[PDB]
Amino acid sequence: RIRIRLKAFDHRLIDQATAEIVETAKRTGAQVRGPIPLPTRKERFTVLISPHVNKDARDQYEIRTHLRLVDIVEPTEKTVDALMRLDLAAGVDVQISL
Amino acid sequence: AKQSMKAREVKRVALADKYFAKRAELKAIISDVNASDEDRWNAVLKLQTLPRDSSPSRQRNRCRQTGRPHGFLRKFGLSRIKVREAAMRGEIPGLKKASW
Amino acid sequence: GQKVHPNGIRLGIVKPWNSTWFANTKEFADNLDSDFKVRQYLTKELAKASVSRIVIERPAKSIRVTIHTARPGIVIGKKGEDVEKLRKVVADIAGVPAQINIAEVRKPELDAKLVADSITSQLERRVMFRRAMKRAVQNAMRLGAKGIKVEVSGRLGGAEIARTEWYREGRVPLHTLRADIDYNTSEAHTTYGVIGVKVWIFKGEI
Amino acid sequence: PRRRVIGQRKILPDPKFGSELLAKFVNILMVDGKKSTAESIVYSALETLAQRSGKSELEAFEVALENVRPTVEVKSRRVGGSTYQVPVEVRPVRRNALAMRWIVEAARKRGDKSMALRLANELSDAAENKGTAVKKREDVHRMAEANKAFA
Amino acid sequence: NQYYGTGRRKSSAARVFIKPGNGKIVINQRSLEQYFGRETARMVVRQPLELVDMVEKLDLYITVKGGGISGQAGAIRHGITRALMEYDESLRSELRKAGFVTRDARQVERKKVGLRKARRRPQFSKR
Amino acid sequence: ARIAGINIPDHKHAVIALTSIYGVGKTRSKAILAAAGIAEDVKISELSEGQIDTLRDEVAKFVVEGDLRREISMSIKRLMDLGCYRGLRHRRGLPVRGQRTKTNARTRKGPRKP
Amino acid sequence: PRSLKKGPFIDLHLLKKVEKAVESGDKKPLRTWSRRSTIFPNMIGLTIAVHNGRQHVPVFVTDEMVGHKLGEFAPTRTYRGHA
RNA sequence: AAGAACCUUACCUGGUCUUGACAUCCACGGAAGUUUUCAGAGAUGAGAAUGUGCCUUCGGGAACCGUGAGACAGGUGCUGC
RNA sequence: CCGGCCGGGAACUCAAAGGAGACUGCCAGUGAUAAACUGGAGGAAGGUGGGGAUGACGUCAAGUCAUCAUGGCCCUUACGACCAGGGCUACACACGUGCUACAAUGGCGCAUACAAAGAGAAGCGACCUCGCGAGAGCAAGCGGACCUCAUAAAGUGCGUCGUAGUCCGGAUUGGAGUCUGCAACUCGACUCCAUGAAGUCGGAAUCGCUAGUAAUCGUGGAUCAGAAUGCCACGGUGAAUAC
Repeated sequence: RIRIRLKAFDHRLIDQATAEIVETAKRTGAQVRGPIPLPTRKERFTVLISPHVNKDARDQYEIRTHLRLVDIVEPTEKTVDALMRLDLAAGVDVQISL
Repeated sequence: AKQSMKAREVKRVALADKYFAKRAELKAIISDVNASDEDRWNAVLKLQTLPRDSSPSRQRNRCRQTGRPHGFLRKFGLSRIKVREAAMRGEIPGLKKASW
Repeated sequence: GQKVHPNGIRLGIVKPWNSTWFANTKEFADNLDSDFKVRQYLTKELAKASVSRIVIERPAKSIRVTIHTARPGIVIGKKGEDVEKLRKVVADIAGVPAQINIAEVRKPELDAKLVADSITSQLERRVMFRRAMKRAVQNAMRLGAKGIKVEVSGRLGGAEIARTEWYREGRVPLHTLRADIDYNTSEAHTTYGVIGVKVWIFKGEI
Repeated sequence: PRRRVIGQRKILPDPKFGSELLAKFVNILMVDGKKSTAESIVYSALETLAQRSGKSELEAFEVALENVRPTVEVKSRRVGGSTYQVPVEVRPVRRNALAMRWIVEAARKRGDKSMALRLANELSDAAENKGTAVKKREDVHRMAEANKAFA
Repeated sequence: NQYYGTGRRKSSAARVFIKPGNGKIVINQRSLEQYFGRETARMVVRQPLELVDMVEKLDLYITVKGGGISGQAGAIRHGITRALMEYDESLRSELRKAGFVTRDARQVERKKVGLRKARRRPQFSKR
Repeated sequence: ARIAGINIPDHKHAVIALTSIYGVGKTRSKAILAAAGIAEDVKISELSEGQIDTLRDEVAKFVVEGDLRREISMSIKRLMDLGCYRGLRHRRGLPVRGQRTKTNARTRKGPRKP
Repeated sequence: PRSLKKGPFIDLHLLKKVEKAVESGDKKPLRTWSRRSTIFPNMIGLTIAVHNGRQHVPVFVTDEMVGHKLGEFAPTRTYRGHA
């Protein structure tokens, strides 16, 4: 039972990552549960934009971290190895749970 | 922002990791619940006779670029002005202007 | 206080980021500081060599630095050899080993960092500022651009009272979020002080 | 406001015995965002009211509300700049609301053991024309009668 | 069988299953009286069943998350409206003329920057 | 109805009437009435005299009104005759626990005439 | 206040100084920059000149001073009156 | 100032250092580094041991640190008119 | 063992990607054959649906040379640098902005219900034991829709106080502590016991608010070793009035 838990900031980028993972795994012998959209984490920073006074002048930024779960059940060794040989993109962070 | 202060913070970090490896060991004698009274009093004094820098309550977490004490954020490790500059320039990944 | 940064909002809407990676709460400040160090180290050595921007990716515990330069043969030098020297500092100053690519700039009179470098270079050569602005504006509009606005602020001739002065030709719609506008500022340090050049270039709508 | 003639909101009809007037009275009575405690005060006022009248609670509320009710009021207006007090006729949806407001603001005084007993006193004293609500009404009617020259 | 309605109101989410039966109402393994005790949802969950006189011939199974008491009450009412809309398309025409069909959205306003609680400015003083 | 220092009220409950003594508050009166076994609800007027004496000795266990006033005045005088910092703050009529002295402290500094 | 399980606080240099003054047996003052040190019972009867920021004020350790810090008997801010 | 017990800290009293706490250069050496003591409020001042590594022109070269001169370094010092 | 607890289900809440929708699109009336307005239908939504981001040319020679950068002056055994202690926390007074109150729409005690958003690795720290409590001990889980912070509070039901400076208020002060931290005197937060001040709705004046708003109730985060009544966010209940 291998679960591929992968995070990214850009959601159009993380669609592509889980797409290549589900395609390569579902190619040769795996009954995966597919992409699971675990909730996006919105992290908000309020910063002051003046170098001095004017406390009321402020900017609110956010980092949105998108989670995607892929659940391989009935695994195969060439599926997990040909999954490992992919180096999809910079911007996605993968964690394979054995 | 006074290069001597950046030198002071980098002096404190260098003492901090080393005598923090020593300090977490020697600080456990004072307050476990039941070590002794002799070694409690001994550990108090030997904890005192370390340099004051190498206590991690003495660092300020200054900014990396300007070295500014106030307005710090721990996520980026910068001050607020340099976070705004790097966010507008696009240097920080995934940081959009939030509106909701 | 006016005028939010154009790239800073089209980061979300249109323009791509300059950094493309992911980090947890631990690795974020270290990655960000290493990226700042490699940008400020490449900045001078290719600020003689007409650079515009570098894009840092962090794939698989390594750093990947794309350099968008207007003179690629000056960056690569003889046989690409100078780029290897860049690798043997960046793979040092990033920690992780380096892979440095050079992306070309097709028309260097449409990339705003290069135009700000041009006007600041001319202003440090003590030319008249209006000659530099009108030459850059006419060059961009005659090479084909939907709009350009240059703006210089500072003492601007050698002058006790400092003023701003700008030129637009074409349309520069800053409120249109679906518009493609690239903007950069640079600083010209002359003997009277600092003169700041902000240039906006509108290329079309996305 | 300045421009619009914006339409009024709709309040919920009453749970116990349906009336928009009773719901408006509860809404005028409640302070600090507490609808339930004011509803309980109104109900334990109107349950100890219909026994001291014999006429039941909605009708005792209606003609106890009638004796404190304005038909003209005083506004301030300018013609030349002297800025004096003029009489003007009132709206019916304004006059019932001004009645409820006068009853509750007179019932905040005459302190008794609880607010429900205070409403039980002041609804009855207004039903028999000697409360402070009808005294405020008689003040308004006297003041708008004394200035009757301005039409 | 089962006719489903969903009702959201003020961050409350209710899901209602209406069926032919008794007058008994079940809500999170509880009755109506032991879940809501005050004026609201002893009345407002009765209102779409009070417009068309069918309180006795149908029974409900309601499960609800989110919000508070009156928000959950309006969520259940808006869900019972959809659940009774699953009965007959003439019912929505008969109860469109009294409310109950609109989602009644009106979420809380986010706290604005510089202000105190999204409208209240903090105490301007000239000198 | 007569606990050696003072008199207690008779129409209050026994907890609240016990709190009239200098030296007991809510918790100490609760503990005293829990030891003596009187319910907290009943008034003083329903109590009887043997039960008032079995209240009296438990109030006599603690330090109460007279020697408590002696103890407090002796400690504050000990501070003021010590020469410590809290002694000087007790002297000049200023806040002792490090409070704001610039703006507030209108309890310790007295009502504001000037 | 400190915790009770930690014990009372004194500097090591002040403890060495007061034990040197006990084995020496003299009653000559000693000037200290250790305001954060709790007064110990062996220090009773010898004047200690505690630093207050400018000068060293000499305080005489009595029996009643045996709980407090040394700096509590050395005022730092001077104030006489606004008139 | 999105947070003054020390730090922060720019302020004051006292004790100290000068190519300097932060950089580059030049000459001479010493592995760096670790433990521990005494004096001192501490900065510092004095030691006593331990280790001696990498490529090798291997009298050397990279980090490290000490000493000496001069360019210099440093200034939260002034003018946001 | 009735606990989504387990098989299982892919309906529903939800999660996130992708679309549809709202455009004066339709109808009537009035207007210059117009733009538009007024009303109505359907529609979850009605006319920029609500909110945010978005700040034109310029004004104040507005603010910052103490975030940074910088032209010019000034200092160089000193205005540079290191350290300990102090101070930034003082206190006859004046103002600005907030918090808590003056109570019965309330205080206290008991029982019970309903949230959203967020943080967590030299960190969040279950269960159990000890302590009146702050907390201590031992200690699983968790880089998290899993685990923890973390029992939401107003509300509700019963009792009690019966309008007193009072069972209101909780300042001040004494004693005893806990925890972080080399170190809590100057000068931390909290706990428990005792104390129980002013204050009974506030002068001339003056502020905010047009609907899920004002008001009221709690929660969370950043900075942070420790230290919010501030700031930034989040939900519960929830008005009145506009001629």
